[PDB]
Amino acid sequence: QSVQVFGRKKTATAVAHCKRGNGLIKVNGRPLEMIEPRTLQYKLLEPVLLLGKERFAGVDIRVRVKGGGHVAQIYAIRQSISKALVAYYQKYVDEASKKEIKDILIQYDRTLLVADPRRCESKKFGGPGARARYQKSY
Amino acid sequence: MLMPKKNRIAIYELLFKEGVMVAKKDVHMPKHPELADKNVPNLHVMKAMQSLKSRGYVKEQFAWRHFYWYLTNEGIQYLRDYLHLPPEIVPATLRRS
Amino acid sequence: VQISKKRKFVADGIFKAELNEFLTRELAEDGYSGVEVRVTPTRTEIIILATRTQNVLGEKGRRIRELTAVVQKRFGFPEGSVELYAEKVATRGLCAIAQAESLRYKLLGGLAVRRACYGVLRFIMESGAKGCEVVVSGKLRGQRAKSMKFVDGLMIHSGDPVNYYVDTAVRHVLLRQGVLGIKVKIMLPWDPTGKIGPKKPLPDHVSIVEPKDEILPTTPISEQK
Amino acid sequence: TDPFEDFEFNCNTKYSGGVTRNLMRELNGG
RNA sequence: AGGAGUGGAGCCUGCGGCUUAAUUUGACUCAACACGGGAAACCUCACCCGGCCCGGACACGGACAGGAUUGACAGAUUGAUAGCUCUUUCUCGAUUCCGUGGGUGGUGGUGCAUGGCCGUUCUUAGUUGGUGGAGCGAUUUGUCUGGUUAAUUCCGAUAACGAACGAGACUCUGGCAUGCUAACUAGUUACGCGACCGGUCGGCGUAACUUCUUAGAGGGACAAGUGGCGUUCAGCCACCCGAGAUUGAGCAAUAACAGGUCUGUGAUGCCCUUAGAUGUCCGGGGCUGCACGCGCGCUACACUGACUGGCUCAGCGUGUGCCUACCUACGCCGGCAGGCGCGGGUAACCCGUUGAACCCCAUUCGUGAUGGGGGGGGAUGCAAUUAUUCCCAUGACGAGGAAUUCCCAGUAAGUGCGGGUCAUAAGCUUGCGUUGAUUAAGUCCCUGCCCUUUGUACACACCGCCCGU
Repeated sequence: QSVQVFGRKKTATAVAHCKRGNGLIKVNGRPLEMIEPRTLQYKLLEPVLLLGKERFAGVDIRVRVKGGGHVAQIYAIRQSISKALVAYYQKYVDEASKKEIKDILIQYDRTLLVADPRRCESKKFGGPGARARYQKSY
Repeated sequence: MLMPKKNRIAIYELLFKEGVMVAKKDVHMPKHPELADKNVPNLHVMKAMQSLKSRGYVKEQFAWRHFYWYLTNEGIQYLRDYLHLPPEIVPATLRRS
Repeated sequence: VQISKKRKFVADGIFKAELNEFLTRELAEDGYSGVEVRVTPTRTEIIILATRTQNVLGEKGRRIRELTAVVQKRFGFPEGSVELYAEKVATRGLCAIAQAESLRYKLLGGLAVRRACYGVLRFIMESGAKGCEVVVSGKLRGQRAKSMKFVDGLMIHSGDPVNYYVDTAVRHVLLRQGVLGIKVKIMLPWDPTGKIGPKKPLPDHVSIVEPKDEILPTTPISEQK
Repeated sequence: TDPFEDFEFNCNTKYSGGVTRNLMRELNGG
């Protein structure tokens, strides 16, 4: 029925619903460049100066975010935006500059199209964490 | 064995009117679970139970904090003789085969 | 009125544990083989089965009524809410307790434990079981408590199927100085599944099929149906 | 009592001779 | 190579002699110390009192049936509260009394006992028949010089061939709805209003025919692709790809340790076990008493940060129980509870979009032991006590006694959320998040286990054997 390929970083999932629009982007009822820690501001800035504003002027994108951690929400918002742009701009108009933009994406960061597979590791008994065991008494 | 005999005959009468009966062993209880609102000392009834099982009339069994009786032809006959029950009573557990 | 699931599952576990311990405490003399419990709407029941069918059913119904009254009066069961159903034996995929009881009550009347081990081993591998182990712990010859374990056949211990190839029973036999405690384990037969052994073929062994012979074509031979 | 495994778990003990004699008596009884 | 790197400083129930009767053991150096899944006056003491019942049935002795635990009131009185010793008095209605042997109260006698399951050698890769070959035989080969592999994992050589358990495959688990099984109760763009006039409210409306986090099927990856190395076989490395080119655990040999558990259990090695007391009935002093004295338990230990809050993020821990009774919306007095109806629910309904943790600091502390951990009371239970469990005070340590401690990618640590006692968490522990890393693609050195060859007068097997005065 629908792809809606979303974006996941660690446990934090952000999905960007993209449709015909003016090119402006919203993240969780909010525009982009007002993040509270404002240390990963450029991390969210990345896609816009990576691909160019001339491609971000005809699509309305809404981003929903959920998942713990300050940074974990990031690295998925931008991934979701990028992959939603790929999906929408591929299914309708053209494939050559599609190859162009996906290649630019790949050479900058492969994570923008494909998600991070690796996640947390379960803890086993006999220690504080997963691999670490307790101190042996001697 | 130091329970006044009225409770003894009452317990025997309810035993034969019902058949077997259950036993919970504990001294910290205020009132018996099934025999509530009577204030019956548990220690005396416990001594009565271990005496009748030591007297050799119901097969003594210690089963993990919760005790039951062992009914048989000999046990029923001895209870009939000991409580002098009329020669017309039959337990309700043997109804309709 | 509504109740959760985990708590009543644990309560049913309590009831199962008590009933089974009481069963293994008493009924070990009369040759019972397989005992279970079942549920009907607002109704609980206990079922038993053995080679000695009517013997386990009892004489004068004394066992039935006595134990049913015991469970009824102990487990808060309203009167009449327990009954006994009936069944029958499918095959010999669960044949340990018959020979175990035979050896036990031969030894109780006077019999060497290892002669019984020989007999139980030979009957079990005549029945078709894959392998059997009998560990008698205690003193058999001398005051050193050696855990005399007798094995025969194959015993796997590693893998997902290994969850469902073990049967176990426990008993004891009496010497005056000490007790010989006999645990009996049996490996379950995959081949006589009886719908209990996995229908699926053994994982590692790629169950191959014999090819079919046919004439290699040389001249076209056509048939009309 | 079975001579066959009596010999199999007594041949090192005090009763080696008796169980050996019994086992040979079972094997050839004449 | 490297992070805590412990113990260094006050910092668990257990803990060594432990003065008194006692602050003892039932485990004793990878097999004693989060040990019997203990928030210690108890069931959160076994060593302690005395009132609390004196378990005796089974041949029979005593007046050859009334020898009273069960009955409290200013003098008796090892608590006046026991009819337990004052000349004194008593609450059932046949059953207290003493005895070869039985009964047991099993926290106190042993474990150099198994009711059976555990732990372990050991998760290192080992173990074993059959038939055949060698040997008089015990035995040996198969099970190996070699390469390879996490692996006795394969290939290869090959008097061995063919098999079995173990390894592996197998199960679950993050990657897997890029398509299919389809509930507003958790979420799902469309639907004039609210907002300034065309763009944010999770409070509302196509009953949208489920992409999300809710999951049954199905799929995907295999050293098949390429290049290279290899005795060019098993295989190994890199690269292109792909969500993933090794994710974690689960199951885990044959045989044994003279291991733990009878303290999970009335079967079981037992002199006081003739019901003379460890609890029945009391809980006082303490394992909270002090000296190297064995115990991860030690948050924090300061300008990386302590203050105050402007602040912005899934635990996927779970939280209303047949003889169950312990999980504040709507308004307020308050430093907590305390509540007056009142914690929305037997649960994805009610806690909820469970705003808990490094953060743009929202006054201060620009180099120092300092702002940096830091004795009375108002009130869960029968009793705050050496503050077990809230209010004001009289603020060692320098990266730290010589220190048989873990760890190689979501991992060490920090921090946070909870579950074990639940009368309200746990200083530990068990699960889960968040922040999140520097060296490695190696080797036997110093540590352990294993294999081959070799020697042996050892076989109880070097903690052996043995010679001499």
